[PDB]
Amino acid sequence: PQITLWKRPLVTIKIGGQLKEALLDTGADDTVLEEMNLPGRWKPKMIGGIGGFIKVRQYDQILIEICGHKAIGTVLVGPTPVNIIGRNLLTQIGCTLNF
Amino acid sequence: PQITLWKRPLVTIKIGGQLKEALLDTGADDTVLEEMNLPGRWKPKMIGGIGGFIKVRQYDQILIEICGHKAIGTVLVGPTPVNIIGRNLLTQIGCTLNF
Ligand SMILES: CCOP(=O)(COc1ccc(C[C@H](NC(=O)O[C@H]2CO[C@H]3OCC[C@H]32)[C@H](O)CN(CC(C)C)S(=O)(=O)c2ccc3ncsc3c2)cc1)OCC
Repeated sequence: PQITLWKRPLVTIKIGGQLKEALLDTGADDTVLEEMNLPGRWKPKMIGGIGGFIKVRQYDQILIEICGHKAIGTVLVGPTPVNIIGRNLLTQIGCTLNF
Repeated sequence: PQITLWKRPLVTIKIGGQLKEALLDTGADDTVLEEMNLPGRWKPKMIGGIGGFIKVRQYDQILIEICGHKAIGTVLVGPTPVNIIGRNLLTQIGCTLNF
């Protein structure tokens, strides 16, 4: 669909079998979700944002559905203020910006 | 234009008489720019993201040209790691997300 930006671009995602709300974020290289239990192995990682660096759990090759579009890729889990879908998954669902 | 997300969506902008590179960021409510000495009045503000908050100066009714499309609105100036064009200005150039 065509999503305008007068409101935050929030969508429903399905991950690890559960529904969550997340922000489509073209300024995020990577997808970062709030603390959650995810099955699978993970490794410690660091990511930086506007205010500094945080510690996250990096889960590779995770299935995630974004408005009924399937993606499989890296998901970082940590103390982000909001669930954000980054370019690593936006590219998989074919998202582009247009003006 | 159409902007794919394989790479960070960086574009040229014109602000306060100067040219800069900035990120088109649907996850940003507001527009945040690297330190610059813009004329006029401003108000202090704190904006938060991953890693915490930064202190910024809020300037009102600032004109920015984004790839030829003009916008007028609030601009926040502070020690951000990158120039970020947020939804408050993206809406004005009619930028949408499409997948
Ligand atoms: C030189 C680089 O240095 P650097 O690496 C960090 O650079 C950066 C810093 C910030 C951004 C933009 C943000 N991206 C992000 O955090 O993405 C992370 C996940 O994927 C990775 O890729 C890029 C970073 C990693 C988001 O799009 C927008 N944010 C909000 C969301 C909800 C969190 S916002 O900026 O916090 C923001 C903007 C306006 C606003 N108005 C009111 S609130 C408010 C909050 C891109 C790059 O670390 C230095 C220590």
